[PDB]
Amino acid sequence: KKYYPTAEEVYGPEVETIVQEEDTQPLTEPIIKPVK
Amino acid sequence: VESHFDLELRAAVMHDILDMMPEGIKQNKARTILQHLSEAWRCWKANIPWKVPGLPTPIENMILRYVKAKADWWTNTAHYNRERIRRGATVDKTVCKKNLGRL
Amino acid sequence: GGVWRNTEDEILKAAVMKYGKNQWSRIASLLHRKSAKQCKARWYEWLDPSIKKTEWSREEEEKLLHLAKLMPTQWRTIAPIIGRTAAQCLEHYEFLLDKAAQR
Amino acid sequence: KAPTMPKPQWHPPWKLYRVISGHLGWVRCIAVEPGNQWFVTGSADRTIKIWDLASGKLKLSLTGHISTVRGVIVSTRSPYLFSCGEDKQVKCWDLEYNKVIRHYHGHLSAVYGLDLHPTIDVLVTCSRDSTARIWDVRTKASVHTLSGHTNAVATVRCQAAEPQIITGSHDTTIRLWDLVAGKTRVTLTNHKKSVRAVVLHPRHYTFASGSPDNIKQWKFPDGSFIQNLSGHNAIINTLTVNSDGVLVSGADNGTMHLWDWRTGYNFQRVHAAVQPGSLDSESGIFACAFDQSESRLLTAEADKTIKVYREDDTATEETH
Amino acid sequence: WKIPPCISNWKTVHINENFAKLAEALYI
Amino acid sequence: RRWDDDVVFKNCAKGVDDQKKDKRFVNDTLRSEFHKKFMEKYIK
Amino acid sequence: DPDLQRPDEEAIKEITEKT
Repeated sequence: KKYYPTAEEVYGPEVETIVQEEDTQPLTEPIIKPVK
Repeated sequence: VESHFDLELRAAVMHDILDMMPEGIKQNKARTILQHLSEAWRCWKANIPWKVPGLPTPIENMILRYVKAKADWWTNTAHYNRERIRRGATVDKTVCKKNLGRL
Repeated sequence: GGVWRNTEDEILKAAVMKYGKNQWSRIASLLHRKSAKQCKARWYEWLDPSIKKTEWSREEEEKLLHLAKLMPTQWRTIAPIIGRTAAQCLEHYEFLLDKAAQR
Repeated sequence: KAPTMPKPQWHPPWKLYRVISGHLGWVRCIAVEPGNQWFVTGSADRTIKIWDLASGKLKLSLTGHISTVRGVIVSTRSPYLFSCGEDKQVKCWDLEYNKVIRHYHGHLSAVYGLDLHPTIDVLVTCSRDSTARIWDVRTKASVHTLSGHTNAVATVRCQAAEPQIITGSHDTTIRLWDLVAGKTRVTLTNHKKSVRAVVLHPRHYTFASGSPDNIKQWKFPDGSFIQNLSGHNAIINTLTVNSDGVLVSGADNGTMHLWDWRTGYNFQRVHAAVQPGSLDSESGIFACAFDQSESRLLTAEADKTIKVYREDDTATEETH
Repeated sequence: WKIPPCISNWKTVHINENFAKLAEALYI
Repeated sequence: RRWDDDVVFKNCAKGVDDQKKDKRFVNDTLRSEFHKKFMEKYIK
Repeated sequence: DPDLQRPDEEAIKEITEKT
């Protein structure tokens, strides 16, 4: 177990806390213009 | 090496303690506040409930801020050095001793 | 060894007050009878200023009696929790409570 | 009965709508791209990462710095981004290959910030040793060294014809030099506290500055003290203003005080909450920049979290 | 706003009922 | 069935006993997943 | 608008060409 409060009850229920660890465009997407 | 981290962290605390702290006409010496900060760094280094206590009001938050950052620095550089100790760095003279102590 | 004479105890208290607390090698170089670990153990056992060497009451006896059954071993874990924190007065109080209730 | 009390700007109050905390370390610089697609931000982990403006997810990350990155700027005339920090190196990370394309050097110490000109293809970089540096893009050569301060240069602002070169110094004095001659042109008549916040205006001239104590305003033609700010005695780090007339100053104590450009009245003056892993008093707004649409605000705190603030559709929010 | 001296460097409830309930159950 | 008859524990059905995963970071660098993985993988 | 707005486009373009 752990003794720490959740982020949903500390940042407010009206907002949405976003947390991103990894796995987002591995040096391919924002390098060049996308294939339209 | 690591010296730029040290020089940067001391000078940024110097810049902040120049700008804030006194708030009017105080600036209690200089080396003294840096010494309390250094003792706090050792206190968080102490892995303990040894902690820098009985201080000023807002200097406490500044001390805690730079303390947690230097702790993050030590943890980050040490975890990376141990990972380099796996088979990446293949080499150490004193780096072996420093990583063993920090871990 | 470790007879812990009174003239050695006063010198150890003066060395703890003058030199410091986290420097055991500096305090062992002015006694010529014990090592640094024995001096630190004496300073943490009998020469500590926060040690309550007297005033054994019924509340502490009821606290130690309601703790020796939950944990039969590990008397050092219940040393700071009971409030004695001497690591030998707890065993002596347990022996006194076991001998007085036996008759 | 007060002066200019009944002539305030009825601006709506700002409110947070999403929480994003993915970096490992206190964020120091945060910017937005000119195409309103993604937002580039750096932290103390020496790894600049980009995040989408709408979704908020992390698109891609890139490391390469040796120390903390205290500066990030995106170019509009070229398809590349620029970064600088405490590693004594100004890296121009291009977007066509996501690699170091310039790796310019020449600073004697750590670098505080970097920014590019509005029309010229040059970039002014503020260092920490004794001066700032003007580096020419695609040449990696020192054009002119502007040494007019007696301490480190905390902030630096540029323009096409607004104030050309404008560098704020931490030696309790401001100085605006000329880019052609290189020497200092005119120095300020303000800022006993160390001034570390300079920003451009989003309308006409007579822009303002930001400092820890007694923040005042300036003028583009040769400087003129127009007005002073409110009672913000906290140590301010970044000040951002939009074209709608709203001005917001971020302090290091977590309290963000919003003001107006026409009057200068405190609108919200709200305090930011801390994260779950943060301490009780550790959040400090060190970077703040508005979006390209000037509708959603984005502030970077010292509690390792990037918060996105949006507008609030209210009407009973009149200023006294 | 004064800096005090700094000489420190060398130069919850602490009880749970579940442990007692486990010890009494082990004794029984 | 009639193969597992010597097990003391009947059915655990709980890997972490809070969820399948925590899926949340923290503010303290010591009390985090990366420091726990570095202390459980590199040290033994 | 004379002392509050920014400069004209022609003077800014001439200053940009000189710079």
